[PDB]
Amino acid sequence: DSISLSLINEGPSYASKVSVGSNKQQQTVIIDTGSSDFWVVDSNAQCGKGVDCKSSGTFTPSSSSSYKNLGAAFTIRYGDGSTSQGTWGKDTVTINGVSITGQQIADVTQTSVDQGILGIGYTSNEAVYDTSGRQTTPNYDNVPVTLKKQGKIRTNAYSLYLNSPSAETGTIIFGGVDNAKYSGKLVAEQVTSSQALTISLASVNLKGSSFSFGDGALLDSGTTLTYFPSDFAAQLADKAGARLVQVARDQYLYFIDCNTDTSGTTVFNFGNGAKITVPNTEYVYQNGDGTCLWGIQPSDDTILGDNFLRHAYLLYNLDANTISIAQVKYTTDSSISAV
Amino acid sequence: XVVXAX
Repeated sequence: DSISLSLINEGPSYASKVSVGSNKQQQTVIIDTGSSDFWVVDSNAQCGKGVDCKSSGTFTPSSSSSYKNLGAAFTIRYGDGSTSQGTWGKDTVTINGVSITGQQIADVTQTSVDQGILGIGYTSNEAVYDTSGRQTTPNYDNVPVTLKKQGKIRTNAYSLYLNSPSAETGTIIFGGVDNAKYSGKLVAEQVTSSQALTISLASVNLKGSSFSFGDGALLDSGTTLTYFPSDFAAQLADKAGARLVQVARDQYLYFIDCNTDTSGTTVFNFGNGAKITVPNTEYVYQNGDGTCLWGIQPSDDTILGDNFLRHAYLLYNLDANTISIAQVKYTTDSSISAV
Repeated sequence: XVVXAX
């Protein structure tokens, strides 16, 4: 048994329809390997300033005969600084027709995120702490764990196919892998973190130069661009011809000529030999103003986001603590087998 | 863009 779920290419992130409650209230929520909690926008939520947080569906707990209030406060803050707060609850969650009962979720009543988020990472990365660092509620079975426990999938694992930059939709498959959608063989890479879905990136090849790395990179579906440590990003930037711009008090972004030559590729080599080749088109991010961001940015965190992941077929295995990777093959052909 | 829990 596998469960395929369509991913809507929404621009900065990828979202899916998921229903919640006895009355199956449909939500459109970001599919996020970079977080571990599923939360929905309450119908009576107050959105953050200038945020249209209710336009992708909302959840009315009082409409669901099966909703259970856990009474514990929920709070989460994401890498980009956006936040959500509400209360923990449990309800039935249905994903492409497959229902799991008593699934712990957060009913969010204030958020600066545009829509709900289905976090599908490790349970150890659940946002169960107050903003004092104190744990306020126990770690729990998140959606992938519950799919496994309730016999919907065999292994806590899922395959990610974001599809092409111009594609309308991709696919995530819980408990399965589509063998038609990559070239060569999947190569298993060791997850190197207790909390994050990170693997060892050995080197990056850009403009025919090799740049040795060797540290972990988070493979995050819920991050738009690619982020490297400042020093490493600067080496790549110099080669790429990107220029650093302070855009705010404590934020620096690389920009690049909108007309830069994007005919080449950037190659990512991983510890166990996985190899992903990314077209350089992925490193010119159109802003609205006739300026372009470079697709690589400096950060204390190393994150390979959507502009990388579109070019890989990835099988995340949270039981084995491996992520198996091969060069994507864009095709509607399908040959899915259970994992 | 966004960067999703670090």
